[PDB]
Amino acid sequence: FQSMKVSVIIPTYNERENLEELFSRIDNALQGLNYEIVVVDDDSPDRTWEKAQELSSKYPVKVIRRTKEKGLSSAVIRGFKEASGDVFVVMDADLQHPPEVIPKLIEAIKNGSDIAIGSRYVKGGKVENWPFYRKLISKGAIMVGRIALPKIRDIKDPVSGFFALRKEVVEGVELNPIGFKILMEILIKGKYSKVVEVPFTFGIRARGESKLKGKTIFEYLRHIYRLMKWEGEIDRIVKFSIVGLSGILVNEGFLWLFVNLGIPKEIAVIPAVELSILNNFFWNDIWTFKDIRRGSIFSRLLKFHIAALSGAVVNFIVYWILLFLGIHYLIANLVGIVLSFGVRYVINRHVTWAT
Ligand SMILES: Nc1nc2c(ncn2[C@@H]2O[C@H](COP(=O)(O)OP(=O)(O)O)[C@@H](O)[C@H]2O)c(=O)[nH]1
Ligand SMILES: CCCCCCCCCCCC[N+](C)(C)[O-]
Ligand SMILES: CCCCCCCCCCCC[N+](C)(C)[O-]
Ligand SMILES: CCCCCCCCCCCC[N+](C)(C)[O-]
Ligand SMILES: CCCCCCCCCCCC[N+](C)(C)[O-]
Ligand SMILES: CCCCCCCCCCCC[N+](C)(C)[O-]
Ligand SMILES: CCCCCCCCCCCC[N+](C)(C)[O-]
Ligand SMILES: CCCCCCCCCCCC[N+](C)(C)[O-]
Ligand SMILES: [Cl-]
Ligand SMILES: [Mg+2]
Repeated sequence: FQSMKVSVIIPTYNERENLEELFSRIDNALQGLNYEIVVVDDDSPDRTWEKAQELSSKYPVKVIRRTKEKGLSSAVIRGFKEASGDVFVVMDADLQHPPEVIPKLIEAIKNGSDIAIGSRYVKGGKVENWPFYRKLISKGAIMVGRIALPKIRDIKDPVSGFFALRKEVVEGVELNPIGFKILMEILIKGKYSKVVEVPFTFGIRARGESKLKGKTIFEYLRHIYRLMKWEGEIDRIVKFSIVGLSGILVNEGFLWLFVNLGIPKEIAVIPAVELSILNNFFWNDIWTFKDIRRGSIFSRLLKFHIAALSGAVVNFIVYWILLFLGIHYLIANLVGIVLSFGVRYVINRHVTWAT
């Protein structure tokens, strides 16, 4: 069936010795199929391009050398432009991504998926000779993305450099050239209705230096922020804060009104805070999250109370921990309120108004 064309897009910087092994294993994996290899090199101080062309004698290789541009994601964007296939396959050149699982990726695509992700973290997925710490940092960084970007909440390895997609997913789509995690750009901005993750083993690099470890983490966080903006999450967070501010005023307002009407201070606090919660739910339901209301309004009201209570607990615990660590009580209090707001937003975004 793969009379349809497959383009294997490979970004390279100083990837030399690996090419011979790479192309060999790729060809054997994709034996007899209509495929091309598209190498995108940013004028390596390295011979290859050169080695690439030479294997063009034996392998269907298209070589793109760019002198004006640098960057991993930028190269992949270039690959999409230069590729002529119906299905794109993106992978590294160092054999950490095994060419032998490419058939499973394209098979998923033929079976009806728009994107097939080579994933280290779904059932079956593994990583080879990783220290436990590095594995934590990885899944920890991934967790941040899944929570901050609800669209990829259920993706286990959204930062993978190894994936396949129908050309339709990214044609007509403007992808941001900055960064490394091109898949995350695609998951957010691409056109698709079905993604699957396919387990594989992230193997040992065989030969050559590493060019990205570690130069990725704070870029990754700025990438997340750009995507939060794009998704309207930043907008929701600002509106949520504004509502939250109004709630503080409403709380103090009723507290004053109640005690001056002959109601004891430590009795008046209860209706005052509950009214502030009701106030906060109301504006968030008709403004902040108006477009993603589901089910009964009472069910949302109850979930909102859970988030509000969770916020108060986080605020309490954070404050005292910081006080025990020797932090000034005003800073401690500030951080408590900020983390409370953060937790309340996350719980309301993922539970009260879940998507
Ligand atoms: N074209 C291009 N390729 C890059 C760039 N940075 C990294 N790569 C390629 O991306 C692939 C994976 O990079 P690698 O160093 O193995 O990342 P690591 O697995 O985290 O160590 C390799 O084939 C590199 O050649 C870049 O700036 N431009
Ligand atoms: C879960 C939140 C992700 C952390 C965001 C890290 C990037 C912050 C730097 C981007 C600059 C933001 N700003 C407001 C100055 O434009
Ligand atoms: C807390 C200071 C920040 C200023 C924001 C004050 C609330 C702005 C509400 C604008 C919404 C009005 N409108 C018509 C768009 O619904
Ligand atoms: C469809 C209308 C959307 C609601 C308009 C904006 C509601 C903001 C109400 C809270 C702001 C109160 N305060 C004190 C900050 O001005
Ligand atoms: C059964 C005891 C309940 C203790 C929990 C107290 C909840 C405090 C909620 C504070 C939120 C008020 N405000 C103005 C920030 O919305
Ligand atoms: C919705 C509750 C608000 C009702 C009226 C609130 C009156 C505002 C407080 C007036 C001044 C209070 N204080 C302590 C500064 O004197
Ligand atoms: C931010 C937490 C500090 C709030 C101070 C007042 C707390 C008094 C108990 C509030 C109980 C809230 N509610 C609605 C569950 O009753
Ligand atoms: C991991 C949860 C941390 C619990 C924080 C414990 C707070 C202890 C505060 C003690 C000071 C208050 N007081 C009035 C009893 O002195
Ligand atoms: Cl709230
Ligand atoms: Mg590598």
